[PDB]
Amino acid sequence: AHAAIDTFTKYLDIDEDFATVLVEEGFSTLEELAYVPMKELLEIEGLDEPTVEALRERAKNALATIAQ
Ligand SMILES: [Au+]
Repeated sequence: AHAAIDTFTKYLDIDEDFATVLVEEGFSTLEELAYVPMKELLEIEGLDEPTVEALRERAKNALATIAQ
């Protein structure tokens, strides 16, 4: 458990356990969480649309913040 998990945990403001699930599901960057079609994110266990939209918003805000 390294870089990718730490990024999701810190910038998406979620628990490490779920950040770990994201990596196991094949995700590794904020760009993916923010821009990949929702239908895809909705395929991972534990996620429903409202939460996916919240995570996408956080991913977008994180990218803007990091760019600074
Ligand atoms: Au669910």
